[PDB]
Amino acid sequence: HWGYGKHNGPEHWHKDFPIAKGERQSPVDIDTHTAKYDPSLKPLSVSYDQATSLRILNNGHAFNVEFDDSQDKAVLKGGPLDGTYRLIQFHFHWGSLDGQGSEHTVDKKKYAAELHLVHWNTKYGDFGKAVQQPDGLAVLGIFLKVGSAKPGLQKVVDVLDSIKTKGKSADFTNFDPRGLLPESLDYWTYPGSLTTPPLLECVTWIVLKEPISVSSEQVLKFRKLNFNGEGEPEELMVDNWRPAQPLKNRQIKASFK
Ligand SMILES: CC(C)C(=O)Nc1nnc(S(N)(=O)=O)s1
Ligand SMILES: CC(C)C(=O)Nc1nnc(S(N)(=O)=O)s1
Ligand SMILES: [Zn+2]
Repeated sequence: HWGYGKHNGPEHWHKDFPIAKGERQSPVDIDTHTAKYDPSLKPLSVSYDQATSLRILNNGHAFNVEFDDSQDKAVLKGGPLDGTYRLIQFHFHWGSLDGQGSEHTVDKKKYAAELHLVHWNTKYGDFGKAVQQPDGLAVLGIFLKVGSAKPGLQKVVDVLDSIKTKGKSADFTNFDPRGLLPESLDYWTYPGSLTTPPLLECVTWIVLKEPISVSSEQVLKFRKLNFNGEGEPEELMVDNWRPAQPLKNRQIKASFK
């Protein structure tokens, strides 16, 4: 089964998921000088005030904070998007060391981690149908650098001890994802894919320019999670990131000059 190890990591995924070598794969390097400002791009509309978190799950690849997506409670609109995209979950990708961990890079720079807030286009009714469509998902990507603590992340950090191993979940209600955003909503956007199998080419990527700061202690706690299930040899959940993929016939657009 796919993972992030030497024998099942990103270089192997194409054997089970040939789209891994497709025309709109993610992540990519964001070459800031080549991205073009698009004055027709609208400000992002992030409406998370009514978000209803439910649960946090270690799925053996990352941890997912899941939301009630049975109504328009937490939605992403505007920016490059047509229509309304409902928040379903967020998760992170992170490194074994502070110098790596992000999936997208900025002028080849790797951040310590990257947050993905996953949303699906409500015109397709459910996430499973949305992933079959070229405009099915909008993923809001936010870089993490190590510095000051992010207070809004701490409730996530503190529950990780209860979901150490693959398949463990915990109740995770009343978490406000607004506490994970940076000040600015300036962004880059391009058409891409899920960065994990099945690697479907269904994502409008919206990557914020401003990283959030998290403390070394916060990211250290991410690195104490396990890829393995309970009672199996311990494999630290680190370096669960896919490297940058060829941009191919795509232009990255910037919302800002
Ligand atoms: C892309 C594929 C493997 C996939 O993940 N499909 C899902 N369909 N519903 C989901 S759920 N429980 O988050 O709402 S995931
Ligand atoms: C579980 C389901 C709802 C889901 O969200 N699946 C994703 N698989 N890769 C994603 S990513 N790293 O491109 O944001 S999200
Ligand atoms: Zn992700």
